[PDB]
Amino acid sequence: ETLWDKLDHYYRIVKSTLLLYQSPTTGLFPTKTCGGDQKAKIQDSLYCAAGAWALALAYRRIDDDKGRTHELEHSAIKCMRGILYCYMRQADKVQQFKQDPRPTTCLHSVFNVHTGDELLSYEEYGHLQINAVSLYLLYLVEMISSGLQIIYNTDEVSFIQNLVFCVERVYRVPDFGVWERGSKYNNGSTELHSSSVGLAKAALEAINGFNLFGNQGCSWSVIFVDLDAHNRNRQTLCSLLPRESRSHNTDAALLPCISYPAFALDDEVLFSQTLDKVVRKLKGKYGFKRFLRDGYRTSLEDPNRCYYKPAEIKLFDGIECEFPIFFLYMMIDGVFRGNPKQVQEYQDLLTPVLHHTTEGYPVVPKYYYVPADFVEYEKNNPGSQKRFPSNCGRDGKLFLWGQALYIIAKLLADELISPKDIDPVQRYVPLKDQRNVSMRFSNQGPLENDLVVHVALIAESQRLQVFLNTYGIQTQTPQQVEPIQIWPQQELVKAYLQLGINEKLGLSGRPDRPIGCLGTSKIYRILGKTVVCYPIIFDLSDFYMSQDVFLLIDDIKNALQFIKQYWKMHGRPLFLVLIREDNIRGSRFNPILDMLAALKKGIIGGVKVHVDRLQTLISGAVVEQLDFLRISQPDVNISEWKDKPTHEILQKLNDCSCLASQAILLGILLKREGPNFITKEGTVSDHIERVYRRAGSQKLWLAVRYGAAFTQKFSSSIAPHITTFLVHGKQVTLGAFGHEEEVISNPLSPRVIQNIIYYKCNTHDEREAVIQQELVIHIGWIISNNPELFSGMLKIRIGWIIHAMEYELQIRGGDKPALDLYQLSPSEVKQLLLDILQPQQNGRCWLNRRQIDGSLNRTPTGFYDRVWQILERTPNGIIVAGKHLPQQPTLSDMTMYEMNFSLLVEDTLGNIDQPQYRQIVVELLMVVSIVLERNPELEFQDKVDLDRLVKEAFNEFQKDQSRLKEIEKQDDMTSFYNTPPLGKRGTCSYLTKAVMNLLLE
Amino acid sequence: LEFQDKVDLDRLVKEAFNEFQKDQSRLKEIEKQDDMTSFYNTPPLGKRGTCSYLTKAVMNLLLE
Repeated sequence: ETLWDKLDHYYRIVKSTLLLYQSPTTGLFPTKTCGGDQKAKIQDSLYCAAGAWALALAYRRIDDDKGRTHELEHSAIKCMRGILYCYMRQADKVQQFKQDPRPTTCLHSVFNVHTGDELLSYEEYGHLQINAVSLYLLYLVEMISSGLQIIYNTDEVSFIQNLVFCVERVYRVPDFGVWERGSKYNNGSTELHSSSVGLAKAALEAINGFNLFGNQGCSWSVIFVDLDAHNRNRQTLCSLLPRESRSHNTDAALLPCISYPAFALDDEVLFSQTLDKVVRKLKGKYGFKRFLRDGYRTSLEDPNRCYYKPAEIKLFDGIECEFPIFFLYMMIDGVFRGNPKQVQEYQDLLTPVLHHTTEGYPVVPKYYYVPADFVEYEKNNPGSQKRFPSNCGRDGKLFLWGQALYIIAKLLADELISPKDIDPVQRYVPLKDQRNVSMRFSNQGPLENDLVVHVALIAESQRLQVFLNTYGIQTQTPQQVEPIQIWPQQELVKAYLQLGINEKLGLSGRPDRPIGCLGTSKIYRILGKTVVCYPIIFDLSDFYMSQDVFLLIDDIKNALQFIKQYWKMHGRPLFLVLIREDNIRGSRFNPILDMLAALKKGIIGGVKVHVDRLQTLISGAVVEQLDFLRISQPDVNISEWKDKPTHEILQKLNDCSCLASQAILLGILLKREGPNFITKEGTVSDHIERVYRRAGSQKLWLAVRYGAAFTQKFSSSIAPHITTFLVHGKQVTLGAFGHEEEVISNPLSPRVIQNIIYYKCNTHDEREAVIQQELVIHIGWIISNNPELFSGMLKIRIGWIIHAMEYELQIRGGDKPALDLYQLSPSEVKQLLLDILQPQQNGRCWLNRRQIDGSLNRTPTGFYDRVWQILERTPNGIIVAGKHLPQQPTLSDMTMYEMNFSLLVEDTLGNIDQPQYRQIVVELLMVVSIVLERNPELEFQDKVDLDRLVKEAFNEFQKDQSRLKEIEKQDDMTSFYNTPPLGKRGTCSYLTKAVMNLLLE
Repeated sequence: LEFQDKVDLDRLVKEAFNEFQKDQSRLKEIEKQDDMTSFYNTPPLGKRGTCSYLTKAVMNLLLE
C-alpha cells in the first residue's frame, strides 16, 4: 500500500469528523455537534485549524495531490480571518483594558457562531482569559513563518501591536484559569496561573523581530517588544513554577504549558521533577484526571448551584471524572523526545479504551463517570469498579478537539512528517544546539556566566573635567562628542508614545511608562541621528537618598549585577555614567575617587568592565532603527502658632531664617488658607518647592522629609515591590503602629494604594509617608539581593519594624538621649535596618531578642505542619485568647499544604498584644508538637488552654526563683522573657513539665 | 536526660507512696494510713495507676 491509501483514509476521517460541522459564514467550529448549539469556544476551533494545517503540510509532499492541500490551507485561512474579524469587532474593550485592566473591560471569549455576536452576559461567564490570545498569536506567527498569508493591510499590524501591548501586562492581573473555575472552591475568585504566564512569555519571545507579511516587507512589517516585560514574566514563572497556584498543589493543565504547544521550561531537572510529580499524583487507569478533589460533572453534581458550597469538595473526592485526551499529549511529548518505549506503552493503553463508529472510525469521548451503584464501593478500593462512557462516545456527539489531537498524534507516530516541518520556528531545541540562540541562552553556554559590559565615561563641565584630569582620572565633557547626542529618558518614552496610532479606530499607542535599564542600555537612531541615554538613577531626583554617595555606589553596583545576569542580546551592552561637580561637595570627594579608581582597574566586585572613548564604542556596533516617525531646634511649635493671625505668620516667615520654622509656617499657611494663597515669594506651592529644593541641597533630612510630605509625591517603583512580595507568598500591610492598618492580598492599581496610604497619613502623622517609602524600597532591595534573610516572614509590617528600630536605637543610646529617627542619614537607616534584620545572637538581653522577633512576626520553620498534625490529633480543638478553631470545618474544608489554613492560623494567632508573649506561645506549641509526636500512646482528653499552661509555668518558675534566689512573688512575667529557652534551667523544661502534668491528668 | 548520682530505689518507692497517700486524701478523704497495702491494691494501669506515680517520681528525680 502506497501513501495514497493512508492519506485518503485520513482525508475521509477528517471530512466525516472535523470539517463536516464547519460554519461557512464565519469559519468557526461550534462546541457541540448536536442540538444546534449557538455557543463556540476559541481553543477547540484553533486546535482543529492547527490539525488541518498539519495535515495539509503532510499532504504537500505529493505533486499530484489533486489540490487536496488547497481546501485545508484555505479552511485554515478562513478560520483565522474569521477569528481575527471577531476580535477586531470589539474595539472599545481593548482600549479600556489597555488603561484599566478589570473583568468588566476584559475581552469577550464566547460569542455566537452564526453572526459573530455576543449571546451571554459577562456576569455568568467572567470572559477574562489570556491564554487563548497568546496561543492564537503563537499559532498565527507559526503559520506566517510556515508560508501562509493571513494579513492584508497595515491596520491589522496596528491591531497586533495593540494586542501585544495589552498582553504585556498579564503578569499582574489574575485569570479565571483554563478550566474556567479558577480556585478549587469555585466561589467567584481569580488566582494567578503559571500556564497562562508561560504561554504569554512564549508568544512574546516568538513575536519579537519577525516580518509579518512573509516573503516581502521592508519597514512596516516588524514588531517591537520590551525586554522588561519578558524579564518580569520569566521571574514570575521561575517563582511560581513549582506550584501552579496557591490553592492548587498540582493540576493536569500544566502539561500543555510544559509540552509541545509551548516548550517554555528550559530547566531539565526541574522539568523532570514536575513531570514525575504530575504523573505520580494524577495517573489513572483510564487516563489523567484534571486535579485532586474535583467534582466536575460527576454523579453527585447537580445542575442547580453554580458555586459550590463549602465542605462539598470533601464529599466530591474519589469520584473524579476521567479525560483520556492527555494520553495523546504524553504520546506527543514522548515522540518529540525520541522515546519509543513511552510511545508503545501509551498506544497500548489507549487501544482498548478507544471507541468505534458505525464504520469503525476512532472515537475519543470527553469524560468518564461512575454509576450511582459504586458511589461508596469505589472509595474503599480506588479503581476497583468499572466506569461508564459519556454521551459523546456512542453516536450523535463528538469532541472535535479530541479527534484533532488523536489524528495529529497518529500522523506524527506514523512518521509521515518530521518534527522540523511541524515546527519551522524551532521552538524546541536539543541540549547540544543550545549555544547561540536569541532571547534564551548566551554564547558562553548555559552553565557559564562571564559577560563583559562596556562602560563609557562622560563629564559634564570643563572645570570638573580638568579637575579630574589633574588627579589622573580621564573624562570627556559633552561638547567634543558633537556627532553623537545624549538625551534623557523621556525622549524615548515620548517617541514610543508616538508609535502605534491609528485614526479610523481610535488608538492611544504605547502607554507612557518608565523604561528599564536594559532598554536604555541600547543605542537608538532617530531621524538619522544617534541617541544614547543614561539610566534613570543619574537624573536629578526630588528625593533625598540620592545625595548619599554610599547609596549611589550600592545602586550602581546592583544595576551592574542586574545587567550582567539578565543580558542575553547579541553584542556587549553600553553603560553611560555621569559625574556632577556638586557631588564632590568638599570632603565627600574621597569615595568617588576610590570608585573611579576601582572602575579604571577593571573589576568591580567580580564583574569585568571596559572603559574607552564613546566614538570607538559606537563605531562597529549594531544600532537599532526607529523609522516609524518618518512614516507618521525649631523655635516654632504647632499649638502655640496655630491661633496666630495670618499677617503675624507672614511676618514671622519673612524675618526668620531657620528651615524648620519656615517649613512649619508654610504648613500652617497651606492647612489654613490653601495652596492657592500668594506669599512674598510667589504662590504657596512655588515657595514650598523652593524651600524643599534648598533643604535638599543643604541635606537637612528632617526638612527634606517634611517638604516631601508636602509635595504629595511618590516613587514609581512601589508596584513592582508589592507584586513581587505577593508572588513570593508574603503579605504587606500599610499603616501606623498602634493605629488602623490596611491589609493587601491581591495586586491593586497605584491610584487606590496611593489614596489609602495618603488618607491614613493625613489621619495620624506628618513625615511617615516618606519613612515607609524608604523602608519599603530598602526591604524590597534586600529581599531582591538577599532573599534568605527574610526567611520565616509571612506578614511584613513597616510600623512594627520601625518601632523595633527605634527601640533598638534607644537601647544603644543608653544614658545619652535617643537620637531622632527623622534626622538619620540614608546610610545610617540602611545600616540599622540591616543590623535589626540580622538573625541575631547572644550577649544582648533575651527580652530584646524576643521583642524584635515578635515585632517581625517570626515563625519557626515547619510550624504550620506541626499545628496541622496537632489539630488532627486534637479531637476538641485549640482555643487561644478567646478565638475558637473548630476541628470539623477545617478538616472538611482544608488539606495539608494549602495556604488558607496558614492564613487562618496566622489570623487567630495575631490577636496577641504582646509580641514576646506570642513568641512564648509559638515556642510552647512547638514543644507540645514535639512531645506529642515522639509518643503516640498519650492523647489529649479535652481542649487545652494555653493560657492556663503558661500561667502554671509562671507560678512554677516563681516558686523556683523563690527557693533559689529568695525572690518574692513579683508581678509580670518579664523575668521569663529574660530567661533563655535552653541551659541549666530554661523555659523548655518548664513547658515540658506543664505538658507532662496536663497529659497525666 | 542522665542521672547525676546513684538512685535510691527505696527513696523512690517512698515518694511514690507519699504522693499516692496525698492523692487518696484529696479524693476519698482518707487519713494517713500505715503500710503500703493500699498502694499494692491499686492496679499499675488505669485512671490512676502505680505507673503514673512511678513516672512522677522518675521525672522529679531527673529534673533535680
